[PDB]
Amino acid sequence: SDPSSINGGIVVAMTGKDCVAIACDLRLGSQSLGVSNKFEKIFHYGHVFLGITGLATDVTTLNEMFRYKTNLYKLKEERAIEPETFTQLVSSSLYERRFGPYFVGPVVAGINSKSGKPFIAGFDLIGCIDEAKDFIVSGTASDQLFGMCESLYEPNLEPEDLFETISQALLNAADRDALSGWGAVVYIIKKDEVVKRYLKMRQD
Amino acid sequence: MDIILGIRVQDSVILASSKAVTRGISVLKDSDDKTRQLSPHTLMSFAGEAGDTVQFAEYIQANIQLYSIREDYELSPQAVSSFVRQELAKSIRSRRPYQVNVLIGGYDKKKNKPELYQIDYLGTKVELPYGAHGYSGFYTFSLLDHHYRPDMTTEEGLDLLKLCVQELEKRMPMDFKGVIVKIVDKDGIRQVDDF
Amino acid sequence: MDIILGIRVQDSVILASSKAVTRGISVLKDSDDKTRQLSPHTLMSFAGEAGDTVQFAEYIQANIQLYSIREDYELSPQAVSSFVRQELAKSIRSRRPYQVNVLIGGYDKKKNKPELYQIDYLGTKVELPYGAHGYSGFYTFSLLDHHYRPDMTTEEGLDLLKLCVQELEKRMPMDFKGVIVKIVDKDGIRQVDDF
Amino acid sequence: GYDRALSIFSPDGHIFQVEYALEAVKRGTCAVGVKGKNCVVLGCERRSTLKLQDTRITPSKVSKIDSHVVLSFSGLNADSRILIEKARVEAQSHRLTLEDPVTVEYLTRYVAGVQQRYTQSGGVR
Amino acid sequence: TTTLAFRFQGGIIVAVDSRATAGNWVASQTVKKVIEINPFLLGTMAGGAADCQFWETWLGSQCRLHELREKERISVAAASKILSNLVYQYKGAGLSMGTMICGYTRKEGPTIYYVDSDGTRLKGDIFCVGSGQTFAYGVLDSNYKWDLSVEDALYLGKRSILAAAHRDAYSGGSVNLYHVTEDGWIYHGNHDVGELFWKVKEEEGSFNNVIG
Amino acid sequence: TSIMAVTFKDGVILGADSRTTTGAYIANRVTDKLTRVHDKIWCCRSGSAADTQAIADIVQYHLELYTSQYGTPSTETAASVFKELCYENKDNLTAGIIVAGYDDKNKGEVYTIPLGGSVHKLPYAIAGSGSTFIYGYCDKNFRENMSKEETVDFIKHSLSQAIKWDGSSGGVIRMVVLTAAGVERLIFYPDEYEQL
Amino acid sequence: TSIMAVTFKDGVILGADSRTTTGAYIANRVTDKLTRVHDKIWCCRSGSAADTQAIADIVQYHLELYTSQYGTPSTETAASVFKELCYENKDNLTAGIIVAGYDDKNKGEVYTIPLGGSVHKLPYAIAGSGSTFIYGYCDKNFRENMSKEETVDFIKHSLSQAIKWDGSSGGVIRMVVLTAAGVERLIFYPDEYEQL
Amino acid sequence: TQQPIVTGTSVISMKYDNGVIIAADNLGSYGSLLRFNGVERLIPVGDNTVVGISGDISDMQHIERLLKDLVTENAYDNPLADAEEALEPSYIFEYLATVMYQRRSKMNPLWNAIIVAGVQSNGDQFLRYVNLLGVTYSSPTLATGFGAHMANPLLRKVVDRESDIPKTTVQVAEEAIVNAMRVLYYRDARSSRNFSLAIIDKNTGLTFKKNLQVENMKWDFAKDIKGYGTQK
Amino acid sequence: TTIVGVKFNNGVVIAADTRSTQGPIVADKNCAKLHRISPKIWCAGAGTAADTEAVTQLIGSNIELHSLYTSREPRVVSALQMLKQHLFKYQGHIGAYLIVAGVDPTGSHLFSIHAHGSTDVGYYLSLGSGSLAAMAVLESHWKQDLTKEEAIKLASDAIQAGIWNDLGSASNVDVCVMEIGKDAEYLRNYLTPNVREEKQKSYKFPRGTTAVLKESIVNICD
Amino acid sequence: QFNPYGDNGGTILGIAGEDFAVLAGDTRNITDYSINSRYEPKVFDCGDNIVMSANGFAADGDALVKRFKNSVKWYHFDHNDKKLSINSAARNIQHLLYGKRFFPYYVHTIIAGLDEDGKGAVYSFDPVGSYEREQCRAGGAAASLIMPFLDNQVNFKNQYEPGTNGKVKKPLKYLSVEEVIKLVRDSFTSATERHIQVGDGLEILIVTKDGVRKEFYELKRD
Ligand SMILES: [Mg+2]
Ligand SMILES: [Mg+2]
Ligand SMILES: [Mg+2]
Ligand SMILES: [Mg+2]
Ligand SMILES: [Mg+2]
Repeated sequence: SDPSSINGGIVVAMTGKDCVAIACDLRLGSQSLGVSNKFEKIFHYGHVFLGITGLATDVTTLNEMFRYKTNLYKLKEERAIEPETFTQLVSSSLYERRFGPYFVGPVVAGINSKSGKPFIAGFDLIGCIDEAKDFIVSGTASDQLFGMCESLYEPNLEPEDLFETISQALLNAADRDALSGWGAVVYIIKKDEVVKRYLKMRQD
Repeated sequence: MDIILGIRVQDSVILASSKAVTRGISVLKDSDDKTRQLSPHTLMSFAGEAGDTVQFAEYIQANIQLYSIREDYELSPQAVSSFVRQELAKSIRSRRPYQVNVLIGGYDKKKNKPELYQIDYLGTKVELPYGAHGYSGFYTFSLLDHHYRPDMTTEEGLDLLKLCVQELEKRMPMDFKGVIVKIVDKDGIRQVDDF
Repeated sequence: MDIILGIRVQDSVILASSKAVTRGISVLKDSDDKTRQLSPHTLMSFAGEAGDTVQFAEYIQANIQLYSIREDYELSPQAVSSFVRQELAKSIRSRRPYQVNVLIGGYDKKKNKPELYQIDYLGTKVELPYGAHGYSGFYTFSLLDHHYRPDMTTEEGLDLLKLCVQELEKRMPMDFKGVIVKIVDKDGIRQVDDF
Repeated sequence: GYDRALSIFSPDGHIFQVEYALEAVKRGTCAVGVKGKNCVVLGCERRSTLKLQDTRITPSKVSKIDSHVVLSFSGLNADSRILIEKARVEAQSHRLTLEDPVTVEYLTRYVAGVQQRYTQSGGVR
Repeated sequence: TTTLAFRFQGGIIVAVDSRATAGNWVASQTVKKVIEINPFLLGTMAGGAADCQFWETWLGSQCRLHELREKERISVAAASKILSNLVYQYKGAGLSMGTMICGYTRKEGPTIYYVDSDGTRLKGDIFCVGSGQTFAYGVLDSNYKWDLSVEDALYLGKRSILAAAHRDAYSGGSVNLYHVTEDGWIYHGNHDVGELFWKVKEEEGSFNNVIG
Repeated sequence: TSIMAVTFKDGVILGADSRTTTGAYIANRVTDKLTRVHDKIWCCRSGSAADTQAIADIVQYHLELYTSQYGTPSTETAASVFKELCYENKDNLTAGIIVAGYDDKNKGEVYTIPLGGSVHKLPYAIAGSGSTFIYGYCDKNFRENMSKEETVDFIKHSLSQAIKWDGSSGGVIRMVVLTAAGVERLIFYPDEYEQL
Repeated sequence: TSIMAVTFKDGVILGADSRTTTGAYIANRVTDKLTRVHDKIWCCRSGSAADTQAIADIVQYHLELYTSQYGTPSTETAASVFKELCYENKDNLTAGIIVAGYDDKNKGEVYTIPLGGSVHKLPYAIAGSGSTFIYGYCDKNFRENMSKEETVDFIKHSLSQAIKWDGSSGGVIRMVVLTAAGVERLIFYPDEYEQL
Repeated sequence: TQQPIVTGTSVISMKYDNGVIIAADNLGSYGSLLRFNGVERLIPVGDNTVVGISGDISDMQHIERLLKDLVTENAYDNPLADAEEALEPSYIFEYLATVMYQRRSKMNPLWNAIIVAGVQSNGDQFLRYVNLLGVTYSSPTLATGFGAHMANPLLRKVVDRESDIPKTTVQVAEEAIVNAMRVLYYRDARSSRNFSLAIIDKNTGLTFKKNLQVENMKWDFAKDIKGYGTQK
Repeated sequence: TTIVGVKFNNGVVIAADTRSTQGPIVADKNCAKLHRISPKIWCAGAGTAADTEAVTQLIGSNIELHSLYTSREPRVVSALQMLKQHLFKYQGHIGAYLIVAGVDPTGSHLFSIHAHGSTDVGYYLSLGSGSLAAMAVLESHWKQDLTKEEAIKLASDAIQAGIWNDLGSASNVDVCVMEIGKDAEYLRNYLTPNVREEKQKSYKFPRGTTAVLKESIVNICD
Repeated sequence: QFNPYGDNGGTILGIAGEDFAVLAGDTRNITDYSINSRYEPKVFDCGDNIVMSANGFAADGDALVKRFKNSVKWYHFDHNDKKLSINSAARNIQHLLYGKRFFPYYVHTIIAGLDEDGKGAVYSFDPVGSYEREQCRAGGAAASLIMPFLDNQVNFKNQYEPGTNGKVKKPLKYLSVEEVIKLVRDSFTSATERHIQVGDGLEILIVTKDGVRKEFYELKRD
């Protein structure tokens, strides 16, 4: 009944030293029934990454919408959109459906190509920006993620250390949520290289 | 409607759909074909609210046939499935939503690969090796999880499908009056007349 | 539970009762006997709310067995049916009523006549040549109204019963997993093991 | 309610009401039980002081408690009916809850328990 | 939750999962869903945890009193009926129970009764209860035979819970196995689903859909 | 309903309208809402007529039995018996009662018992649906130790306004004077009080 | 809320309390409920603050545009514009407004516009939750053609009682005097009016 | 189950170095009607305890009688009723707390919030709260209703933790309480200007002050406030 | 949330806490709740967070365009009138509750605005879940003719009352001072707690602790 | 309508060591967004080397602890001052809880002590009496924040040995009392940051063969 917890899933993003990380589980379900273990929730438009939790139809719809908008942005601006700018575009786009909203919990992650500054941001379903330096969490196990991130996180982690921290935050949070899991992906993002790692986890 | 199953094997996609049409107290029909051919190598099965199912299916069929004529070209299964998803995603925030769940089984002639897409009335699309809608998956997925292989023949897929139907006939309370089975491959779409 | 039928022919009473037990989503059993022998020449079939059905049936069985021992005498089917009706009529104004519908098939050894009584959970009793509970009568009574004769043999009653079950298997949405059939005559109660 | 202790101990450690109940048994017609290798036989005396009796309808001395257990007695006839009724009810209650008829020992133990209860309950003999 | 029990040549196999949830929140993965009523009788937990624990522990007390009084092992029929008659008294009050009372006696042989909080008491050969029962039934129905070996029967029950644990969101954690003989039940260990899944996938070739 | 009780120099006076309504219909336009529970202990009733009559009858019974055993009860004692019934049965009652009485030791006393079953000793009290409209007037015009004629005028004027604004109130103005001299009943008709 | 408007010899005076509540919490204890829609046409607001502010702003706009075209509007005209908004949007408004103004031709006038959107021309008007408690007092004490000082006293005393009994009313007593001489604002603090 | 009819608002209290202070206004509201203006909601029990009660007044009067009966009963066959076996604040609280939880467990509560303030035999300060649900807690400052939201923040500025209690004099404590009562009069729509205040000191005993008024009020700044936005 | 506005002799000050919550869970410990409508007109809000931000930006956008059109510096009464008329139109479905403060050629102003479109004037105001804790401090210490120094102190003390006593209010204190004839000075984290937490442990994992199935380079370049 | 239940917040945590056990809980008591007490003890020494906490609705929590303490007293009276074992206390509490199955104690109960072999023991209950012996269990408001952390740092879930890449798990080595107290303090420090109901103070009761010991630590008060 609650649209934000029909399909399940989680996203988490973290900042490190000259890097950002964003991660998600791979589950899509119909309440108790597991449907897909390959439903990735992180997308990217150029060097800006967007994770989206919530109702899966809206996740797909919003990805297509932001691909649409970032492609036109690029054609007109003659440059790739930056994380700060994209964050405002997501906020704008969500609030325009104020009284008929997309049931989602988006998370932006990326590095500004000009300043080199790591950036993350989160949103509620109607566009309120959460602009936190450390970490952003979203999904049906957001409580679990807040707990994991608050205790595991420390600032200025190197890329390969940040990978371990965010991976353990996701994994152990997902294992305390019925509607999250069935696989996981972690993106480690640096100014001009991005590595994508699929994690091994329990499949129940 | 009730049970719609789908399984993608090595070289084809098989769709199995129940034959019964029940209106409350009585079973009005026991030979109903819950499927529409969208293009020569693309088949869509459906289940959901009465009226909306066939109206939606025939509306999709017409749109794809129109595209086929205008461009003298058959859309890929992926393209057809994305079109259908958008229509359902559009529908869910309408005044009166289409309450229809579909399976799209197609053979991509460019890639020479069978493809199965599962889409629910919300516009939730997933590509799968095997899929279902409603309660059908609750009874059948444990069997498919066990026996399925991506290199199965069409004959092996049909045998695994029989096992799935047998389990449905045993543990499901409702009489769905058997299934019509259709195969989608490189040569097009054909119906298995003995199942 | 679901379908319970009864037919009184020349020299016997035949009770047919479905074998399925469904708990919501799954069919838990397909060999359930929805009947209790109250006395050597009296049989009661039942259907209604889970738990209450068997509890009520076994409670009646015990009371009739107690009477049989105390008096060294078998009560007439009419007397047994009146006892059962009173218990249900008493139950309907209770704190929590027995939600049970029954058919009582007996052979009166004094009158040398078969007798069939239909009683619902309210305590509504009627003596009939053939009867049912739930929706079973909706499908079967038109066939029974047509073919029934009071001078039918047991074999003819069984053939007419088969026709009734066939119509139920065709037009009923639910799979009731066939029926167990029992015959009540002067020699007592026996089960037809092939139906 | 009437609560008077009728069955009580005497200085010599006897309960006279229980002992006087045995004297009522001594007065009753003779009953005998003999078990063979594959049977049990219950024999009962009928005092011939009463003729013009209708033997069809007169209460018989041996009573079925269930289809497999019987009970005969010596003593007060009216008292025996109360024990027989209780035993018959318990036999059916046992079948209902345990889904098995009573053993002969169980039925005996129950009847004996009822008799004992009536030797230290108030207001009863 | 997923619990099952089935009769076979060698007695009864009882297999359960271990997960407990409060909504989406996984409260525990280490729940004991097999209640050891006594050394010969087993009961499964489904529905209300307290209702099943409390009343099946109480059942063991009643079974003990029975054998003291009657100097004989209680039948599975009688034991099951003590529980079903009890919950039937509470009918309407809101008890939640779906259990299989499993035992192996001389007079009965291996016996299973499905007992339920709305008063139902069913004897049978195979039962599956819980949110993941449908997944377990599929594996069970297609592989069950009376002449299964104790080894193969144990595996079948283990594999059927695994099927459910994988697909059902509210099932998982670990698998508990039991084998009920005439001389009493035998525990056959706790099996983490996480480790079991990968092991079964590799050895069996199943779950090709999942990447490992 | 518009009811009030006012203490003055020589004792206490109870006052009330005479209208009883069933919705907008006036079922009784000459109701007597001033009820006697003892010789010089009376009460004004508001709320459910069934409840207030039942309560008053029980109190009259209690004070009659009290008097037979312990002699004349105090006004405080009467109020306590009222309170005990109203408080303990608050879930099943809709009663707002003002208790007024005259002792020789204590003189005129007034107790109000609102919906909850609480008791409040006051110099004067107002209650009923029409009382809302005269809180301001009564507070401004009440004085302690008024004369009989001043108190009659105060009540007459107060209830005149309550009747004027409240549709649930009307008819005649009844009053009962409680003093050492005895019990005096008064009545005032519309043509008198409407022109005030 | 306790508000009133009173005509007198030299014109009209508006009066109001200053309490604005959100449940039992006093969100504003120094509210100005006397609002100007034209130089010598003011109003007292009761009901939804959002609705009465929105209405008053629209009326002020209408009278400003009226004045630019046709000169100074009458108090009756102002009341009509209020009524038109309140009546036509009665389903979506909760507003009880008293309109008061001074003409030289018509002198002091008072119009009350209750919930339904009806208009009633009166010598004086009271409204707000606290008005219920002073219907009796105001009816007994109002006179026509009072002096400025008598009218200030009448309003001060009336709202003093309304504040005393109504928890939704309180704070200071604000008043606005409308005469030929001009517009005078008055304020009266608790320590002054509570001892009356 | 019921609903409160005639009600009493906030009760506020705090500990200081040698004892406790408690206060509550003298109003009995009837919804938004300020019906009764002479209601004492501080009820002393002996010379060492004061019970402050908010909520339903009829239930308060019932509790008042229970406490009166408690004193009578304690004196029965008790030669040390005015000495070693006199009622302690802790005895009186525990009794009330037992009653309150029993009443809520029968789904028939006493619709109140109660603060028991007093000084024990050994000179220790006692201050504990109990309400209609049977919920109990203790703190250096305690307040009910609106006082919990407005008075506690002010009183906690004086005594923020246990170690602040010995540093707080009775003059400072009374001052803070009196200011809080003024703030509540400004901001609580169900409050009155008149209130009672009680001090229970281990040296000077019980001091009960009636007919106190809120004074030194600021209202003058209201004259400058005009309109609700644009009006001048 | 705790937000206050305090008028003083030659200006106005607005202040707020920095806790931002998702129900009982804290999302941002250092949220900047003080916003701009115009350079010398600031506001802070409670209620629906997206609505307070969205309505601030919309009116801020129009205020800018209006200021350009009229060649005049924007007035607080204009922000106020545009805000309330917007909010009123939506009947409180836009859950925006704000305290608006600023200076313009007309003087210094302080208003509160509520979701249904009602406005209030005052010399001191509070807002949010900490509104009562704050108002208790303001009612205890506010006086006429406060200095800038006294007004900043009162404001931040009122926020502190909310931080400590309100669960939905916490962390730091932000302040913005709008004095007449001057640039508005915004004081981010004007108050912080001194001292910093240090954990008993460091949870930094050994590298290779996490199990991995695949790796790949993601092509982010065109 | 009368609601007989309430929520007083709070978070508790029980960990079983090899030869010891701890039961901790914050000292904050709340209703809605207000603080009732910054120090209101929640974990109690119930005698016989047993510690107990019933978290949730504090009136039911106080009643249950009071009744159990009473049960220990009568156990001694009735059974020749026999020591009540932790497993016997657990079963007893089940019956206390289930006795109110149809009008439950709205609490999540945890007890801690040592078993009859001297090993650490923690038992966890649901509101109606279902219970289990556990190694680690958090209860209350921030249980969802704490338990995942404990799965990771106590049971080494999802942690593998570097170099093996998921083939070898991190071995489950026994933790000392000092190590456990660090995890407890860090659990509550994290919980205080991200949960509005958690804070003020942390009181830990440690149980060994030598008896019961207490430790108190401050938490943030915002
Ligand atoms: Mg999971
Ligand atoms: Mg699972
Ligand atoms: Mg007032
Ligand atoms: Mg906190
Ligand atoms: Mg705080």
